[PDB]
Amino acid sequence: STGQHPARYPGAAAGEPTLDSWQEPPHNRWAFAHLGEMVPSAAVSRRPGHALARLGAIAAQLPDLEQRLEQTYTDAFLVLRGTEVVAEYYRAGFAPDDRHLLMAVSKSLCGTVVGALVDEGRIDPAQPVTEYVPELAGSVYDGPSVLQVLDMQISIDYNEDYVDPASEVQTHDRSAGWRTRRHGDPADTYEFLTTLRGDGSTGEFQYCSANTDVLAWIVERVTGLRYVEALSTYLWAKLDADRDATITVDTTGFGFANGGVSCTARDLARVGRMMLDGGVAPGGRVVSEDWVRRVLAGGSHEAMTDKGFTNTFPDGSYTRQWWCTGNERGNVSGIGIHGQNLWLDPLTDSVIVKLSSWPDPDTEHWHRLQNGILLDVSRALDAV
Amino acid sequence: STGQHPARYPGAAAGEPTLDSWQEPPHNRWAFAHLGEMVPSAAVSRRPGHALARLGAIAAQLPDLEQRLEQTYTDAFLVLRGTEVVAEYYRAGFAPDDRHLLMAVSKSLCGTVVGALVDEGRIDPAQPVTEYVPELAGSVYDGPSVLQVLDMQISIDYNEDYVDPASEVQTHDRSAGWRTRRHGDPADTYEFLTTLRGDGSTGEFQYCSANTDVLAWIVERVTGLRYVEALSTYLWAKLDADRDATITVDTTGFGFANGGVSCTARDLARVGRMMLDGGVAPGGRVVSEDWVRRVLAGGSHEAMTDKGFTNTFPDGSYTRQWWCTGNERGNVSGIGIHGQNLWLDPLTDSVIVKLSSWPDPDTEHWHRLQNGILLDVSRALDAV
Ligand SMILES: NCCCCCC(=O)O
Ligand SMILES: NCCCCCC(=O)O
Ligand code: NA
Ligand code: NA
Repeated sequence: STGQHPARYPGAAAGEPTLDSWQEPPHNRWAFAHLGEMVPSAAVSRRPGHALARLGAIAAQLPDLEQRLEQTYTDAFLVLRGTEVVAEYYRAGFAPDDRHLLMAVSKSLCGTVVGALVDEGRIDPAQPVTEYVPELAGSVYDGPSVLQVLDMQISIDYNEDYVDPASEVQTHDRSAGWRTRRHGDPADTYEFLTTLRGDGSTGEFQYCSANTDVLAWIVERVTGLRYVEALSTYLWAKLDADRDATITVDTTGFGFANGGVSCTARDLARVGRMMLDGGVAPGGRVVSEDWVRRVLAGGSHEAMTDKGFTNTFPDGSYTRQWWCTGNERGNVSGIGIHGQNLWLDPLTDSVIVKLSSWPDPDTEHWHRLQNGILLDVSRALDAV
Repeated sequence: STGQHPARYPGAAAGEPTLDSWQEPPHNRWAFAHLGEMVPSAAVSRRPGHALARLGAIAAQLPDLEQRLEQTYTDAFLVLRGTEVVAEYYRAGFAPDDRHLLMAVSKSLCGTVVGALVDEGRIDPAQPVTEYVPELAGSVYDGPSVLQVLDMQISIDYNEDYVDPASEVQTHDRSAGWRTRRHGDPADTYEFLTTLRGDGSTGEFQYCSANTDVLAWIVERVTGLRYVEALSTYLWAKLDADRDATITVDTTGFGFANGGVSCTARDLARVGRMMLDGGVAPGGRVVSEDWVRRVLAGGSHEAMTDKGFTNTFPDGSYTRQWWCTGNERGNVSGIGIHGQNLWLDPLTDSVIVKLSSWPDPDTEHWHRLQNGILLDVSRALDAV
């Protein structure tokens, strides 16, 4: 029993519709207008072959930039300095307005939605997760605070080894529809989360994608809105974005908050712009000045024991779904496997978006190359 | 063995990627930019409750029109007289730019793509299906001509009883991903089509959705393009449409040509405009003047023995994926279950689009009400 969840549509029964009932009334009225949410679908282009490189000024400072982008399997790259796009790159086959999977950069967007609700006083990070999701009692989420979920400081028996077929990460994917279901798997993401356990210890950073989905669940319970709608209402609809974003959903219509969002590079940059603007977007304030300040300030350094991060960023940390480098530039970034970054460079009031498709999800090699590019581009923006 | 099929992406192996391999290289580069084709996904609106009724002039002639539209579960309704939108209606909850499933109206779009290839001489309707799809040898499609598929004049052991769980129509849905798979089901739509049989007779009309998917298969073999791309290249991209259309795809990426297309009402009207313009669209000629003339002329009346159609349209017929009323106005229409119509009224140079969600897929009751509305609106457009 996972309790009350936002109906797929007004008046919809729990879990309706399913792949086998969407053609039946009363579900069909909603389904006929949102079939992509039920069945895999392709776009039939309204528009009738080569990479687009417009690395503007930074090109002079970084002559081999395009080659470096190709070497890191770059699909879309965009640099926003202030309110101006000063550099752009799109691989052959990927249009400037095409959307790209954000993977874990999605987490930073979810944390933003949580921050908005904290500002409204609908969520108190000091409160235990169970204050909002009682059904998580008896699980590893029984005891920890919402802030500990936000900062990922909960010890959990969860193997985030993507390529490993036995890990909890694969089960998470199967429960959400990212992979084929196996007999006995949890029915949906909510159920999967309730199966998680840990030794009860907290305080130390442990990257776990389940944490973000718990945040999305909390968002749904406090607002009564499907996470998909909450993500739009509290964030996307206030960005004056060029295109809607998309998010994969499981069989109940629950969005894969931890990593299923897709959007254009230019629109993702609008999220960064909002962060550098103290939490304000064209459509209104998204989060408070305080929330943004706390994100830029970083999390507890002592909690950050991930050498995969500290080897490059010794004074790094993590807080509210954002990775904080703690470097001399105060860089903070949303990160997603296979090379996704929503990189903030407050010094130059710039945002760097890099959406890629490395063959591997996470290796020292790829991160070394990628971070080298992000840091070089950031420095190229400094006054000289 | 169903032979060669267009790769999901350049260089992709047969059937790749699958739900279990899209995160792996080299598939991920394509998948990260088209995840909706692999996993059900929802739109995250970039925009921040009541029906919109703008029945313009025809309102005076049809005072109870809005109520009649509500009674027929109308989601979107649009009347294009010449090049001008003279009447519009959208139910509460459905925006003017929202897309709606077309069901079998999709068939008329597929027939249009076939017509384009006939004009190019890449398809000869007189040729047997096996001339283009040899793998269909041994099936009910071994012997009939492409034109017989176009006109649906092939006797097939296929129960098109949607609500019936044992029918071939349900198996068709499961093979394409519209319903949950059962153990033993064909792997994809191509395989399903090869399992179809019949007594060998032809000449009499038999509405069968499998026919359209065979047409789409032929389209792929003659062009080398995924049907999804062919639908864009030969039709959608030439309409100067406001939005892309979408089409559900099966596990191989094959579009559900017989009924999985979704688009806005205004854009669907552009297809009708093209038909009334002799086959020409803003982006170029879609089909020949001759093809359009043949569609408007109708098919063999003797072949049309469907009382569900002839009771209302005694001189009606069917040809090239279009229903021809044979009425005094020469009305022709694309039709899809649950109330979808792309209705052509050549007399007034008008197109009527009605996208609905009747609780039932097909009953005399709903068709009586729906046709009454389409005919009344058509007559309201006559000069007086
Ligand atoms: N389990 C699917 C991948 C989720 C995203 C994880 C990440 O980007 O770190
Ligand atoms: N088997 C799914 C429905 C296909 C559309 C059929 C029709 O609209 O006539
Ligand atoms: Na806040
Ligand atoms: Na033609």
